[PDB]
Amino acid sequence: AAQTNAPWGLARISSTSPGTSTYYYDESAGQGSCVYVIDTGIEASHPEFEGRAQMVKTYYYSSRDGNGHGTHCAGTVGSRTYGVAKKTQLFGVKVLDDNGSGQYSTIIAGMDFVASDKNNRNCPKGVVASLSLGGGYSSSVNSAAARLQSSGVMVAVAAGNNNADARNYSPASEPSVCTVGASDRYDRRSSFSNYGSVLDIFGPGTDILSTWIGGSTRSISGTSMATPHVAGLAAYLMTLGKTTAASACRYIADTANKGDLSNIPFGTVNLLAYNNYQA
Ligand SMILES: [Ca+2]
Repeated sequence: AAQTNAPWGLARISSTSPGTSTYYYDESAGQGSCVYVIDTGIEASHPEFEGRAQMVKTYYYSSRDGNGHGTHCAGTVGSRTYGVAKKTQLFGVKVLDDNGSGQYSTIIAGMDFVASDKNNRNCPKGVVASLSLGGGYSSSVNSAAARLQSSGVMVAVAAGNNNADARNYSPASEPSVCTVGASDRYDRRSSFSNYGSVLDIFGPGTDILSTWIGGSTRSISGTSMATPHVAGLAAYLMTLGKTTAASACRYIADTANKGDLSNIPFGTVNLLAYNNYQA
């Protein structure tokens, strides 16, 4: 399948070269997979989700996304227009308040929630969790992300936006999960992206168009925006039978575009997520 005039980031993950605007993908489109978006919530009534999104948990007085961030991330995973895996099921877990903040104890609770909750959902092709959030190093936060991965969920996490070594941020620094940095439309590392030996992969993160609250759309930037590209890609590849939750991060790195990014510090991987789709 081909979607013309796609957002650049979707075009980039199905291309060997920058500078194109069509997204090419298998029509299966992540059907039968599930992606948890652990964030500020998801505006499930947004037409772009077509009834495929629902809120399953909140730790606040409401399950609604009063911020936008979670809706944007969810859109990049699985909206009709802006999403990687256009037929995936999206589940929202609201661990961040409407200011975008959350205590680590709540975040941990949300990750353990997903490890259990997947047993209540029909996801025959596999389960992914997308975590566009982080803060200073915490062994307890890393441990929770490791447990979620161990339970059979592909965990994708944002590297962080401090232009620093991700070793000092959590859950970015947990080795067993898939830590995602950000690139721009000219194949440069995004100027804010964290880096370091703990990164596994890069995805599009600068000027990413996706869904927003109030039934709207907007373009924003961050490792938060790269992460759902990789989460969506994992769901898409799992549906195709190419990989599993345990091995999807390694499979994505193995099949990535290699050596095409600039401003990659020495010791950081030069790997850009790629779907390897040949029509
Ligand atoms: Ca890793």
